[PDB]
Amino acid sequence: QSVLTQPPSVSEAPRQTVTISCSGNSFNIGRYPVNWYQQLPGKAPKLLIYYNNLRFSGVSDRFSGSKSGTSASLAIRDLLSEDEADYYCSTWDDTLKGWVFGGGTKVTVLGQPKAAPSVTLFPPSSEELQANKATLVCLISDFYPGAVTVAWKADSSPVKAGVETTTPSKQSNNKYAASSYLSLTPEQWKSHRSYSCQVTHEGSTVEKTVAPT
Amino acid sequence: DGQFCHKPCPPGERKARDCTVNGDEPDCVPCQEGKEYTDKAHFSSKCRRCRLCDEGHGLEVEINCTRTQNTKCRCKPNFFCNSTVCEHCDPCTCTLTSNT
Amino acid sequence: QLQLQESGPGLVKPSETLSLTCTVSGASISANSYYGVWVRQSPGKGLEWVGSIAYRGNSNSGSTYYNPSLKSRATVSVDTSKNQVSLRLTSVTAADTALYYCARRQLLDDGTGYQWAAFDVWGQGTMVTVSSASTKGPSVFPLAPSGTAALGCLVKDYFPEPVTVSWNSGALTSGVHTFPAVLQSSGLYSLSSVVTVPSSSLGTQTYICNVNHKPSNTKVDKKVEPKSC
Ligand SMILES: [Cl-]
Repeated sequence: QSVLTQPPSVSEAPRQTVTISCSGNSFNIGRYPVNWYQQLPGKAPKLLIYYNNLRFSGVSDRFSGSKSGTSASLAIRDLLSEDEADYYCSTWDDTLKGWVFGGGTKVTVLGQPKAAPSVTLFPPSSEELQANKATLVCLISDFYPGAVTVAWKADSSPVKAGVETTTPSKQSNNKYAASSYLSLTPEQWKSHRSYSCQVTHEGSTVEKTVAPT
Repeated sequence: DGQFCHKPCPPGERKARDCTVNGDEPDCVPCQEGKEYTDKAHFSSKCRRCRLCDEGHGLEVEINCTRTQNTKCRCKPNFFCNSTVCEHCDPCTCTLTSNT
Repeated sequence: QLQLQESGPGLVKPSETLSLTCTVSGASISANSYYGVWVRQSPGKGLEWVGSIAYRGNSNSGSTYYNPSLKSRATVSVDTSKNQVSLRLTSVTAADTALYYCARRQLLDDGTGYQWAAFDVWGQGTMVTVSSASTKGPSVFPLAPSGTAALGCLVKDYFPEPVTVSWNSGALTSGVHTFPAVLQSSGLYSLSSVVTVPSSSLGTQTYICNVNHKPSNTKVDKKVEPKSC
């Protein structure tokens, strides 16, 4: 994880307000001012707020920033569709001796009801196992807003090696889907009791499980 | 100024000297407690001078300057000020911030 | 005023050196001083500062400072006659794949004597992929469905992009979603395609994913049928 912690996603209806937190420790935000960057879909980051609370040239007064202790905050009021973007906080960290950024927060201006994802977890095909390979495929669909967090386990052991996950993509029906893969050896696949794909969306997690048996 | 500093100094400190393009980056050194301060991180080689609480202005010190916090003044006993900022206080004609 | 533009090769091989250029327009980086940085972003991920140069035009020299996590693999330099800042990254691996941005660091006033640093002007970004791969057609494996059910095809280990998928030769479109590809640490891509169909159909209707990969001149039709247990 980044040394600055941001929520992956915030959202609200048009004209409402969202707030994005960015928390650090005594060696970064606890000592240094925070800047915020806005990155529109398909564009580069641009400077939004600097020195905790100053708006950069061109920036709407609907954006405001603050800082307290080891946390900083960005608030966007009177939301418009054009505000949909990823927002990054940034400061200096004295432990790492360099510039650091939060993990980024996607803002969604709700255009439809929130929807929980359907999750389907496919085990390795017999064909792939015959080729001496194994891939678990966790497919995630029909959710909104378009942000999920995927975590894999082998029995009770978190697995990060061999995991690849896509950024959510819009479906034909205007909801989102995403995919995540766990690459394993046949030996790994058959030597654990079960594997699970856990998907967190809007702060609740559902789990699907598969077993070699 | 700090254009050639790569690393900031935290509140209470300052660059030992100006950064330059060829010199080893100067270390941070502490402001003189009671004399100078920096309440915010910065890339400069200067601290800021602690303000005074002048009696002739009807002021006295409420909190002494610290390396990270400029002196805090208040009205003297029997003086008051209305505004949130008070270049000076006048004699009660009453809280230190109110008149009776 | 100031504008920045990155450029470089989009594909680099592991162990090899990655080189990028950042071209400054609308001002001269040798007129006074110029503080340049590089910041990268792995696809779909967050931002990471790479390194910096503080450059003084009148002595034609700058000092550099790098992110320690790059273990000295990064160097930044200036070519004043071209108004360019450059990045060089040695011994690259899959983990070095990213969108590379250049930007200016400016000390900005707060209006009360104080200044703080921010990256106030950014380039558009250049994408860099690190992979040892040669052209290679995919292996296709069925994702077998276990009152609706999801079934799909896994398209494993190909290079380069792109692959296209249709189902039943394009007759089947409702409920179909084909995902973007992931790039694996092996330097090969995979993607999946999925469709939700009525569980009652699995017996009668046949489902075939047609996978094309023009670069390798391969084309695979995979029938996807109910798991035999
Ligand atoms: Cl601050």
